[PDB]
Amino acid sequence: MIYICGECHTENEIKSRDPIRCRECGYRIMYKKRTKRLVVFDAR
Amino acid sequence: PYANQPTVRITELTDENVKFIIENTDLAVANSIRRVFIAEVPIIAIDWVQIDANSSVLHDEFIAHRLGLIPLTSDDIVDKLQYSRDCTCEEFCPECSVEFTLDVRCNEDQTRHVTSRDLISNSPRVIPVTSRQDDILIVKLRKGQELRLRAYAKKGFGKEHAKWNPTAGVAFEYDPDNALRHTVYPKPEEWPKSEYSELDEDESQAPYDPNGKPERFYYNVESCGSLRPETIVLSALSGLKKKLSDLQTQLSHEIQSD
Amino acid sequence: SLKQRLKGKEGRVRGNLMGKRVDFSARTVITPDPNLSIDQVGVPRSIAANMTFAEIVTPFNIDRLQELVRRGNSQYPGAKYIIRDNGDRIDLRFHPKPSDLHLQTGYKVERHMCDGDIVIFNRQPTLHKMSMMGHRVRILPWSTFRLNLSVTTPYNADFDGDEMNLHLPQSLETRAEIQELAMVPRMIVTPQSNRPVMGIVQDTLTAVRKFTKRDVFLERGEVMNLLMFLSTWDGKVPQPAILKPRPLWTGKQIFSLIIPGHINCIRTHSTHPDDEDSGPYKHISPGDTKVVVENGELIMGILCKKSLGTSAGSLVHISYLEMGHDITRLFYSNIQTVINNWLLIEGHTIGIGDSIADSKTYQDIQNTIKKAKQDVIEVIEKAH
Amino acid sequence: NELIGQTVRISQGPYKGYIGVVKDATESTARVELHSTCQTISVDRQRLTTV
Amino acid sequence: HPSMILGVCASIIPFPDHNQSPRNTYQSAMGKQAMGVYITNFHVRMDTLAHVLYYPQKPLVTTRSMEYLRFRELPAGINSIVAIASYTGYNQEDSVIMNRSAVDRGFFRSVFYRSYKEQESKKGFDQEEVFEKPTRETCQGMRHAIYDKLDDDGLIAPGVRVSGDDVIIGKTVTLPRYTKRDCSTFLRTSETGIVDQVMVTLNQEGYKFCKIRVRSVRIPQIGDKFASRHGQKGTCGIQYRQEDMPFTCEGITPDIIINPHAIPSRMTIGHLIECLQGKVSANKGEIGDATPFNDAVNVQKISNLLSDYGYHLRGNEVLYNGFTGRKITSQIFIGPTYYQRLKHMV
Amino acid sequence: KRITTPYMTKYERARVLGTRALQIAMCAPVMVELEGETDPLLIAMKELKARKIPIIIRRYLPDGSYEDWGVDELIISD
Amino acid sequence: ESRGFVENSYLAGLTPTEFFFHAMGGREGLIDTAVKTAETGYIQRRLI
Amino acid sequence: MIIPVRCFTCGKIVGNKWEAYLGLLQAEYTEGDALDALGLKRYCCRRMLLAHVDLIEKLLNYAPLE
Amino acid sequence: DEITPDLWQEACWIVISSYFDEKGLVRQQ
Amino acid sequence: LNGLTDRDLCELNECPLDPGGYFIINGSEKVLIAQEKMATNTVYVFAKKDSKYAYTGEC
Amino acid sequence: MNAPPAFESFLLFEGEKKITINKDTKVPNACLFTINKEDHTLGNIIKSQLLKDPQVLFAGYKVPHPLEHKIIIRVQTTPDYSPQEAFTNAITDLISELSLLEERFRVAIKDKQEG
RNA sequence: AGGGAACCCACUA
Ligand SMILES: [Mg+2]
Ligand SMILES: [Zn+2]
Ligand SMILES: [Zn+2]
Ligand SMILES: [Zn+2]
Repeated sequence: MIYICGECHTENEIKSRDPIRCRECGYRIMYKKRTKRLVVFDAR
Repeated sequence: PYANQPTVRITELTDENVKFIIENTDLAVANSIRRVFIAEVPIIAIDWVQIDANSSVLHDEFIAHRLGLIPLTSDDIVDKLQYSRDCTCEEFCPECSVEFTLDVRCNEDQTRHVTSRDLISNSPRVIPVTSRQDDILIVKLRKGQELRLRAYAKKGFGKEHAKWNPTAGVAFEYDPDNALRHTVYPKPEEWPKSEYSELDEDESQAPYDPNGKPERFYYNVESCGSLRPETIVLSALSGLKKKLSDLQTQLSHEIQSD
Repeated sequence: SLKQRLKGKEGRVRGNLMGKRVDFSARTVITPDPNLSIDQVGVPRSIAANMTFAEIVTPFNIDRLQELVRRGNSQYPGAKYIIRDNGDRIDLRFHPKPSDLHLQTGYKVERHMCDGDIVIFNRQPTLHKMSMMGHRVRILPWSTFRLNLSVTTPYNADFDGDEMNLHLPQSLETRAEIQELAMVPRMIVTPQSNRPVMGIVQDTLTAVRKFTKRDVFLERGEVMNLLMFLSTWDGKVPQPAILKPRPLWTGKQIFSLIIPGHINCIRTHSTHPDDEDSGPYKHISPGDTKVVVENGELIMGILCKKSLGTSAGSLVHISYLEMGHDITRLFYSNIQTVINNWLLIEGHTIGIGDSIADSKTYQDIQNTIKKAKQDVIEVIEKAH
Repeated sequence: NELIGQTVRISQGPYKGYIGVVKDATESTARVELHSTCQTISVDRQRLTTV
Repeated sequence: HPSMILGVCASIIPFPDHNQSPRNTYQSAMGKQAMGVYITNFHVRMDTLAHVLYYPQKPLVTTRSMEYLRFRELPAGINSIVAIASYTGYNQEDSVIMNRSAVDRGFFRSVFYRSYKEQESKKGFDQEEVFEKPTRETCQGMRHAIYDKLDDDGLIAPGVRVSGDDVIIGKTVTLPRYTKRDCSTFLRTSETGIVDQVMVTLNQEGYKFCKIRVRSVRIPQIGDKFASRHGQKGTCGIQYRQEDMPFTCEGITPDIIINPHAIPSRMTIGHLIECLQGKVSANKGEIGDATPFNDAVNVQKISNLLSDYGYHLRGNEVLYNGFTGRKITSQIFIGPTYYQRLKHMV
Repeated sequence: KRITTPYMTKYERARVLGTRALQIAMCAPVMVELEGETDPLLIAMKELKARKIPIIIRRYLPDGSYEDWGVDELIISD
Repeated sequence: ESRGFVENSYLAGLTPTEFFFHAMGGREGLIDTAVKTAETGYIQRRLI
Repeated sequence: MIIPVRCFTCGKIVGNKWEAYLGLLQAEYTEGDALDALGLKRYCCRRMLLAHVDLIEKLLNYAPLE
Repeated sequence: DEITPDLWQEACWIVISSYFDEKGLVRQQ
Repeated sequence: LNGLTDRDLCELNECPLDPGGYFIINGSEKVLIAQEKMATNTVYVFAKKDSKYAYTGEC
Repeated sequence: MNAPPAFESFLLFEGEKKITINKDTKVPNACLFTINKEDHTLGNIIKSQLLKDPQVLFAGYKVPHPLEHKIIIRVQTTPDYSPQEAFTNAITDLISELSLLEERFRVAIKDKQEG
């Protein structure tokens, strides 16, 4: 799974049961990437 | 045979404006034409958006909403275009929709204005109106922000959504001197005269007409850009005639059914 | 402790026995609807698709209930449960086997709320017995409860954010007693003050005052448009009050068509002069301020809250006491529907120019205020 | 059911082009929770194609 | 300055000394419920309830204390074209008729953000809550929902569209062949929307802890509460399209129609003066000054300024019926008034 | 020798209509001829208008005694 | 003017002393409602 | 946050006029003269540019997560 | 010399501004 | 955030228009409402509500 | 949540009928035309064009509810003339008038463009 | 096909 770091904005690939921490800067607030599922809006 | 015999006088015709006068018709006919101007003239507007990437500060439904309100040049194409519901295609095709794409990434340190110029259509006829004045600003991008989306613009009219309304301002009026007393002014001297008033400056109202009826109607139809302002009126008359023709066909079927 | 469990307004007796949470109840924001009758409530489809009524299967209605069962819970005009004779339930939300969709006589089908269902409809605080009234359900496609504008006066409700509750009677006995005891037309007149609880209100009152003035004349198309909204119209256009030069009907003729039966009533307008009844023009009013309804026809007079409001002896009160609750409900609905559509022609506004007096009037106001301040100064000097 | 949880596109009728997710499906009709609106519509499966 | 006796929420009221005082109190109450942009960094914050208007506008008619409240930098409301008319009877008893075409064009449209927090706690050896995607035979108590929305970490991704029967966080606790039971969290019933952001971190105790923001677009409905800056609150009674609304001789239809009966008992004359001053400011290009105690601004000056722009000086216009095209007999008071969308949606 | 009112009260009308509607929904024989009616309440209403409801109202006096009034014996008012 | 007679109209606008005195007067109605609801409701409950 | 594409009341395009309005105001135009120079004649369109608060400039000060 | 009345209305809202440049609105906290 | 400019506040994803004046307790923003009270060290003379005391001082 | 779809104002669903004629028995030679998925745009012109007919004794239209999309046109004619014939003649005259208006609009537009 | 209680605060009519 790919988590974008909060402050350095670099993608981190971590597995399950691993602590949340950035590989580069050590910052531990990370966000999920946008989904690859097909998103569709009526332009309304 | 009680049909009216209405006459037309075009007083002004520019690329965004028709000022015309319809005489010798009814108020109901004039108002129905005015309502069809807003609600029943079909144009082409974006109604299907998928967003592959949106790193902007505006969310995805925000961008889709702003894309739907961008007018597209629907002249001579919306007539030969099918409705998506009435089309036999599975998802979309050139017979019922126009495909737009957008792929803008900001890689510079100044703000990138993603405008309607960045909307790229596969149909050379149906383009954003400002791409044919500045361009309609969709979003602003900071460095590292991206907007990548694919849209389909179908045909529809203003009765469904206001993005398919082809007009900006339908100015409509009749009896500019209040001869019919349809409105009653408490102080007639306090009221400004209209553009079409035929009164001298000392008068405030026309003398009351007891036998009069609304018989002359002044229009200023202003186009948002999708159609030429005369094309809006011609398509409105055609659409109202088509609605009455379909109603007469169903009425004939109902009469012969009984 | 146990005493704390029992005592208080949140205790067992008052919080769980004298009043308690109930099933089959909805609550949402109320919005106006002048196109309903007084005994109707507009109900959102999501509330109606969620709240159910158990209908006993009979050979009279087995086919309709079978169709409702076949539609299921997903599509709205359908059903949620099937209760057999022995009492076990078949849930139609889990798309069960078609052997479970079999309906016999004696079963119960918990169908969704439909048009015409009787409900008790309520606003807190429930101060008197017109605060919980029976309404007929009308399904309307948006997320609000909808009420006739006359019914807002017994409920003490407006539409600035009021939420109201809707309880669905679950049996035929309770539905029947709500229909025979607590319907809105049956609750028009209170026993508290022997006067109606609801009258014509707001826009309908202002435009019926503006409508029954003496100089209100309607042309042929306007009269036909107004007669389109008169549900008790017998279908014949009356002879106009003026035939030549132009055929013109007055608003009194149209309201005489609205007035039901042969109501006889005498009221006065709010601007009726005190000296007129002792003058020479008492039966021919110069200002059209004595309201005379005779043989169900508005002979003369401008209607207002003194005639169409909640006061005793009014037109709606006499209409109730002479014609009955059903005819009075039709009277309320017809007044609202005809008047609100004439108000599209006449219109009614308020502006900053209605808050401005004449310059001489402002001078008189200033002179009166200055004289009063001088008088207060003189009284102060006398007391000092 | 093999349609529940599958993303789907309405291909016929007045909802054509809308993308949704089938919350509940039967042999005749399916409840399609629409991505574009705040509602779950009920549409027959002959008007549906699987993305 | 004598207008400095007012607080934060009473300093946005235009002409508050032309209103009755309880209506100033009511607006001060309802200025806190008005939806705009509550703070600039709203995209980072996992507020449990957030409301952001799409197009908040600064008022055309402001007070001079609003410069220090930063109301023109974080505004809450839109300048509506309000006509005070009795149209079809759907605005009676504190009710509002909005324009459906305007609402389609983005009028008072907002987003509502929910945040859901969940901790991946470890309560001894036996109880161990774990963020994972539940499996139908491993987990007991799975709620017959679509668990395929989640990823392999048990957390949904941003962009996935969700409703009240959908899981957003998959959390399973070990049970002391059912080795664990599902203790996942779902959206609230009758809620919906699209997952906007998913944030994963460690809490103070060092366990995994996630916050999920889901946005739902709120289009103004029948029943949504709208208030002017004068204590004139009301729900949307009905929405008509642009061809159904009444219109001026130049084609201007009101965005909002309110009842004339909301004025006289309430005596909110500052509402009418705000409409007049907004008309003058829009036709002039200025921003109207509505500082409470100002002798340089009265009704007659605004009326003369309005009559200088080819309008009736008292703000009335001849509207035509949207349905039939006939002139409405009574001329209608129409002008720009600052309206606010309150959080009380239906 | 019956001292109670000869009119059916509104509560008696409501309960008789509800009980007869429940009986008709539970497939009781109908004492009146019906022309295309499905709702048991409308059938009970017509059966009350025809003085054909087979129900006896037992009215309790405060001393403990009662009077049995047939529905056909009482005057239907509203 | 000192003891709270507002000599202006709502159209003319209130002077600051008149504004504060009108606020003092209008606060009384809100207090009267908010403290009379409880006593009135208790009276109604005992009456019932 | 950003200038609306359409005027709410009538539907005139006002989304292509915000940067031109800012450039005209930078050219020492009065706001009424700037609105007159942009073709905004109805006061419903003039309030769209007059009352607009460009919050997207303040939103673009924060760094993107990507 | 002193502030004329015609110059007064723009003067007071200057000094009020100088207040809110200095104190702000949450200075008491 | 003391003395930081608007750019420095925006680098920290903090709003320059945020006035502060609150605490962050367990991630929740808590504001302290100013509680009013009688002033201390001052002599106040009241009339008690028909009690055994006609007048009472208080400090 | 309870938002009707935007196409429901003008699209007939399956099993819905465009126009239904019901002869009301209150007065002779009167009919009610219930037209689904229509609004004031057609009701007003049909009512006015029927009012232009001297053989029509009553012509009116109404929308029973603005939240529904249904037009009721009540037409009463003279006994030697049917309401269905009056409705057909009104629609025919409206179509002829609109075609004449469209052709004269094209002529006037060509005159304005050419000079 | 449904594992919380209590208290506090804010608010709606
Ligand atoms: Mg209320
Ligand atoms: Zn990092
Ligand atoms: Zn196609
Ligand atoms: Zn505009």
